Amino acid sequence: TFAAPAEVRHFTDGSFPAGFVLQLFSHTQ
Amino acid sequence: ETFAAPAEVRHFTDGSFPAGFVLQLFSHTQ
Amino acid sequence: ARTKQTARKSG
Amino acid sequence: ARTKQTARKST
Amino acid sequence: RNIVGCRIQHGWKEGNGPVTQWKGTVLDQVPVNPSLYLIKYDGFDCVYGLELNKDERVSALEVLPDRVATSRISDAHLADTMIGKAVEHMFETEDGSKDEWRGMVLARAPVMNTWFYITYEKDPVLYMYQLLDDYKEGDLRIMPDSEREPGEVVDSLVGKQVEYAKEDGSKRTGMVIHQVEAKPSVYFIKFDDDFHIYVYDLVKTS
Amino acid sequence: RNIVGCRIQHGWKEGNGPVTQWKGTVLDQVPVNPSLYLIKYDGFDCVYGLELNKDERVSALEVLPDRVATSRISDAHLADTMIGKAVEHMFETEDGSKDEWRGMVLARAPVMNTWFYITYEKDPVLYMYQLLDDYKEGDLRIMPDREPGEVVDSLVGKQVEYAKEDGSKRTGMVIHQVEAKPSVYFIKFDDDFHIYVYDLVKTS
Ligand SMILES: [Cl-]
Ligand SMILES: [Cl-]
Ligand SMILES: [Cl-]
Repeated sequence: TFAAPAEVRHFTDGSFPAGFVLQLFSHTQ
Repeated sequence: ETFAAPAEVRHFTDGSFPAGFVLQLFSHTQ
Repeated sequence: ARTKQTARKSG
Repeated sequence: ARTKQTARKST
Repeated sequence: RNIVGCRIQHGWKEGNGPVTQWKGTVLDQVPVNPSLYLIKYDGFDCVYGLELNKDERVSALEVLPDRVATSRISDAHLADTMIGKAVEHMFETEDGSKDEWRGMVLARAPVMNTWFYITYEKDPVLYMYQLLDDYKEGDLRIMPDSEREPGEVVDSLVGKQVEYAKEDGSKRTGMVIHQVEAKPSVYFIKFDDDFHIYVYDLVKTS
Repeated sequence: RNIVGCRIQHGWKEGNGPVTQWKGTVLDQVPVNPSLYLIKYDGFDCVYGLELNKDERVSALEVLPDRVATSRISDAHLADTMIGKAVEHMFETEDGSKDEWRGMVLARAPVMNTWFYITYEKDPVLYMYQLLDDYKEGDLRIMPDREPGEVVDSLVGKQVEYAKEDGSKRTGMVIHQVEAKPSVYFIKFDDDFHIYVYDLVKTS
């Protein structure tokens, strides 16, 4: 059963911005 | 024979162009 | 109030 | 002081 | 034919089950992947992302003649007020108990003018509801907010292909399909392996 | 392959002439027709609408490694003040005298952050210029100021039809409604690569 990642921090072209992370809206705070 | 945009547009292919209006090119006589 | 029963299709 | 010579490509 | 803003009907096959018939409304054609459509299915509140002309589970797709309903928004200022805000959205359970879900109102939905895009801290996928009705019934609390925004500083993420590793270590992919106008650090991702739209916050870590 | 916000180079063949290379900046991908891109070509101020992957005149399309320049807006309030206003925009002619063109500033351009979308009463196509520079140089006058575009069901995405004097039917698409001026619309005609600006006018 698909599970979305809590964090996304990579793009296939290696350009994900330094100093940031994408957090799923359910991520701990 | 250079393209010339129509001064007015008042039809849609689906027949839904709104009654009581016209689209006028910004150069339309004013 | 609304219910979550309509949130997603069953499958 | 812009000119229209840069408005559109030549063709 | 452009199918955005149309009502559609198609067959669906879940696993090795029977072909089932579904009706819905096509909300959007994603610019960064024009094979991908966003659909609201009749009777269900989740937004589905499907490559309607490529997905092997979709058959017998037809455009229905019936027009999408257009009702006047009852309180336009209220609609504008809730966009981008944190909310507490009240639902009820089978024993009649009240079950508050924390979330955020993201935007007016396209095509279906009285519906709003919303997501939830404990269910981080895209939903749509006629929230002015919930609000007038007392079932929606709008919370106040608490240029240097992460989504304003970084180069555009929209149309980037994301990569992530499963627990088993294999690579999976997806696409950043949208940046929220009202909340520029909030993004929608559509994963190649699923038909929900997931909502992510761009957070500064250093 | 998302090319919005990229610099690009491609060949172009005009009529039966040589293939010529052109460089430009991809500003936008039109939501109602994602095959249609809006491009600013280097050196030229007109916005071009091209279906870059479908147009038989386009060859050898490549994304350039160079990043689009960003500068901070010099006067952010002035940028906001100009949007949706009528203007008199001064251009100089070959004898050095200035010719005022009446027009309207429509919006901030996407991608190219100091550029503004503008059109003209006597040339009703989409242009873009760094109008804060014109303003500071003394070459831009900003004029002072139920809407049809609020009354009608959305026109954006509709396919237009018209016939010329010779009676053939031609088509195009309503690609945009101006946020600042909701009775102003952009049309891209299937037979041309400019973006045309139209007013929605009540006639009855
Ligand atoms: Cl890394
Ligand atoms: Cl949005
Ligand atoms: Cl606009």
